[PDB]
Amino acid sequence: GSSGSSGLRKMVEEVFDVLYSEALGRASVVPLPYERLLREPGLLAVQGLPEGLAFRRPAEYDPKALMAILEHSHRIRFKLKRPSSGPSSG
Repeated sequence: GSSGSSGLRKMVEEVFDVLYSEALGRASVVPLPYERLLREPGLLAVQGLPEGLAFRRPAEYDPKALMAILEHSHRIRFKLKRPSSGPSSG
């Protein structure tokens, strides 16, 4: 089918998901239930975020933010309550 088509938020919409799934060590890319993760920060803490921002939906974020997220993404790193996070490769 289809899924997104060039979008600042749509670009990060997957990032957070990927990163999350990466830390989760899953096979498929799962979504990021902010409404939840937000409630409990201890459950999953977001690190390596784009300075001058706050962990929140990719939409809620600002315009330049998303751009700073996709740019700072290289830093963006998820942290699960459980130790030993699945590294990308490096």
